[PDB]
Amino acid sequence: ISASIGDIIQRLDVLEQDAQIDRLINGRLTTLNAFVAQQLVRSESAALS
Amino acid sequence: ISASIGDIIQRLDVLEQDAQIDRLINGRLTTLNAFVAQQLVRSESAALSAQLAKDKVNECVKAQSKRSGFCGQGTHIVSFVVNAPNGLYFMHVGYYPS
Amino acid sequence: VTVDCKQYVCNGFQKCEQLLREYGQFCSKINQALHGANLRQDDSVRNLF
Amino acid sequence: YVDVGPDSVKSACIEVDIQQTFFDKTWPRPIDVSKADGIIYPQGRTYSNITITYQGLFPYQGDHGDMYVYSAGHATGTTPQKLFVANYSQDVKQFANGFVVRIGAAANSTGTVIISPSTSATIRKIYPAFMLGSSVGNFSDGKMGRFFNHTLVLLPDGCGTLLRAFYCILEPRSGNHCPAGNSYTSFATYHTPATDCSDGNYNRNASLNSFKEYFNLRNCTFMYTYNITEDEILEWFGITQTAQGVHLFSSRYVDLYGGNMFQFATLPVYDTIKYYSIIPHSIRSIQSDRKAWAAFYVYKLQPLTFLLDFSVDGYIRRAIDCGFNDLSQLHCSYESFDVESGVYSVSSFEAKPSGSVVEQVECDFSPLLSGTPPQVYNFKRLVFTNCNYNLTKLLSLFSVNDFTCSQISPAAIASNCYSSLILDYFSYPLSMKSDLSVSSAGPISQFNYKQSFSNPTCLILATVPHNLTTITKPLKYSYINKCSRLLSDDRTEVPQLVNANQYSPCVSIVPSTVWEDGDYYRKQLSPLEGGGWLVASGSTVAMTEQLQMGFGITVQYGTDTNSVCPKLKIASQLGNCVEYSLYGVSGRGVFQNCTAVGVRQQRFVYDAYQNLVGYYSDDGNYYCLRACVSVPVSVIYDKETKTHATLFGSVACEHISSTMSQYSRSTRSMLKPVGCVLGLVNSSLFVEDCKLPLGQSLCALPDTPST
Amino acid sequence: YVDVGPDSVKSACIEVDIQQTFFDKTWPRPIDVSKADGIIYPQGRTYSN
Amino acid sequence: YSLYGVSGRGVFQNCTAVGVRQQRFVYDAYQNLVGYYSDDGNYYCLRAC
Amino acid sequence: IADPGYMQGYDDCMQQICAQYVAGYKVLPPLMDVNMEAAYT
Repeated sequence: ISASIGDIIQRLDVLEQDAQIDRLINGRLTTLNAFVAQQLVRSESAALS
Repeated sequence: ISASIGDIIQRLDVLEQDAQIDRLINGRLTTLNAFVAQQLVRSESAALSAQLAKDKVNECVKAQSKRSGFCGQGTHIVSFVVNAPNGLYFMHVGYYPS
Repeated sequence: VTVDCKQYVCNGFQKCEQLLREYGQFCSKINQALHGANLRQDDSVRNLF
Repeated sequence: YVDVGPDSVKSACIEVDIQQTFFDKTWPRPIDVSKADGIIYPQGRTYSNITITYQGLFPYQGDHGDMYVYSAGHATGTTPQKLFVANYSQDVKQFANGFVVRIGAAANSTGTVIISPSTSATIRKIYPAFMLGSSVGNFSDGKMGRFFNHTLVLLPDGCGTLLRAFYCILEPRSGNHCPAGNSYTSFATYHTPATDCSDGNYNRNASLNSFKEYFNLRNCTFMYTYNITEDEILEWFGITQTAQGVHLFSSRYVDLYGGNMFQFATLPVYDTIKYYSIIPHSIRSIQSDRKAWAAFYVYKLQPLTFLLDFSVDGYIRRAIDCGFNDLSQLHCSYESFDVESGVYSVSSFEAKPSGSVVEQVECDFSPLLSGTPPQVYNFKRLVFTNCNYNLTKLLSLFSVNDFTCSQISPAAIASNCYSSLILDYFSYPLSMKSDLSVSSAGPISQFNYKQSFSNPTCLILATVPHNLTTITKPLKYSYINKCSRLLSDDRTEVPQLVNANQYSPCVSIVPSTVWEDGDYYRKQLSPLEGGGWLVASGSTVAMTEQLQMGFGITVQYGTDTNSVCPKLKIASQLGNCVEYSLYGVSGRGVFQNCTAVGVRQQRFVYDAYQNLVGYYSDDGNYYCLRACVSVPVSVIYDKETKTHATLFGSVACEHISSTMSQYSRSTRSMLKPVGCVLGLVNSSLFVEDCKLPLGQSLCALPDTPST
Repeated sequence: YVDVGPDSVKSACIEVDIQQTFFDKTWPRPIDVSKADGIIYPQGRTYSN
Repeated sequence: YSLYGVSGRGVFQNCTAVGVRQQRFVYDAYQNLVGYYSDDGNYYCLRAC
Repeated sequence: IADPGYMQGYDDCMQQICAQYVAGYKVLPPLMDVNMEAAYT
């Protein structure tokens, strides 16, 4: 459930709110870490070129 | 729950012990597999740079090499090779007009 | 490009910021990694010219 | 309960003179975490020469805290008279996460006697006293500062040679100047040095006795004493609370000469401390014996990440408050007091919501109250578009027995604006609560009533009182316990599960109320209908004293055709910055009168994602929205000369303000204008050409040397 | 329930002649979505260019 | 060894001299303990297996 | 290129890519002004 904050107020109870939000942080930060690995790839290939 | 064994001996359950441990094995081995992919990356780039070093020894170290940087910054004269940690290391002796 | 994590995730909401503070190592390694990437790229620009 | 010694036998209290202006001084001693001011050592484990970033309870860098001073009382040449105090007893503070205290810092220096400002004296350390508790209010004469029920008192005694900690009910006494008596101003404690602090015979109960004059101590669960060696050394005291009780910290026993605080007690106080006050002390000296007593300073604790520098011997002599500014962040966000010299990007600075636009009368719950709620399998559906709802109104009629939601909370579902609110209601027994669940495969979800899993949902169990009389009860509660058809015999038989928002296929053959528990229904199918048979079986539960009902709510949660708003100038135009709150969706935007792209019949416009860019709703114009304003700040650290310099990303020399108050995060607690070649910088000066070039080599072309 | 006006007072219905072969014609008008035949606009939100 | 609430497998040695000495472990920037305390009263610094 | 903003493009997009509006991500400038890369070449 990803309306940019997981059940911040209306969309779920605060105690679970942490459950859906922690899904969104583990996922969103993990994909951000994929972006960082990608920047290291195109940075190294850019330095080769 | 990751006290180096999920529910090591000291805490419960015995039934759910395989559940938390299988979390820790899927995760820990998956991140180990990320380490293996990383070693393949830096190994392949290390072999590219090692082939570059062979291209720097056969050109800049034996011969002169009448070419610019690679043989860094100036009309190149001598170059020396010493083993560095994990790599070679060059002491390119170039000219500098000024 | 550098991401300003701890405010990318999350959008700036305090409970989600605390759930980031649980992951305060990963964000530091993100922005540390990109700042390293930009110094390598910037030394490629500088050393190039 | 514990014997804490006899009540006071005095029939009056010592008169107290409150003169706050004599205690209003500026003697700043702000937190400097560079010197490890205000640091509690970590509880979980302890460490050697290691540095680290660590999240725990700390005071913030530069916090001036709250200053308190105790004074000599009034006196003639021979006789102590009225006490002389500040207004501290009426100043009740919120405990929150607790606090740390700088004690005795000015000891040995020369300072004023307070009650006689023209008289100076050598400053001596004095210990603070605190009253803490869970419930506060006013004394009988209306003055603030009364603590109710069990109260924690921390009271030094014996001329600064012990701390007493006790947890009692404080019964205010009724003599003159006492808190339940006439002529009450403030309570206080005192001691009388001429008789209480004579060599070799300190009165270890002097302050306690003075306290007992203002309050009788009742039902004390504990009274502990902690001995203190007499000296004039600076020290730190701290207090926190967990479910384990109240934790006391001091530098005295483990780091007397360095100031690190370590735990020395856990008090069995399990009622959460919400409030505290500083108990004023006045020293009943005679005029020729007047001393100056060191101010003490209280700093609130909060969860912060610090970079902690541990010496070889394990103590912390250096720290950095990472959130203090971008420079500290860089130093830290790296786990080092030192951060190599360069440009380091610290986050925004997002603007503050102002002019919260709300767009949407009164939702019609009528036909629910009039008649007989049908059976669960014949649930009636109320649809809600474009109206205001008082739902806590509706749920105040009934007695409510259970409230669970999925992908939302009951708190949230009252507050948020949903364009479509569907309300489903029916008769339903409380006995069958375990079968009315979003996570249930009973007959109810199988054959009777199923909510959508794609929208947020709530499920309410209630009881109509007696007070409600227009709601009639039926013969009994009924539900379907089987709905299935075998087939033309073939090779298989199946059980039918209804999609959310539909009735059972068996409602055509199951009566509106089941006549008897276990009755079964059948109906042969036409060759077109598939052949074979349709079959069902009904169950009953006995009717209750008061009728019991079930409510199912579903909110959308669907971007368009959303209107519904709650019921309660500024919530309209021209809120030409953040924020809005449309019935359809939340969000933070900068509306502008733009042109002209949309549908114009339903009232949003998206751009290929979840976002809305963004007009509608206003009546009727094009208020196209945008994303939030963020100032993309950075830090120009230069560790050689230790001179940070905050750079903004690309805006603006004109739009910013110094220590900007329209924006959220420095980051975070505290901040600290020349451009404009790149962006705006909080660093002088203009070019200044041309050198050299080298690092630390900022953006487009400021090459920025130092200093 | 709603008042929908009076029942018919007629005692018979108009006779109906069913002749399907007169209605069997080939007049093809197939969906061409290139021209946006048969398109319901999305309910959830609405969009520009 | 098997100490108070902590398990583990280590090689204790009489080492010197870094710690807190009031509470009785010492960690090194991770979950591990390197490692003295508890003995009465000396420095039995532990190691990995 | 829909980018960049250096004290005219932030405000120019504010008058209305979003390296300066999500924040979020953020694009840094390329170490050299265009007149100076032009000076090198």
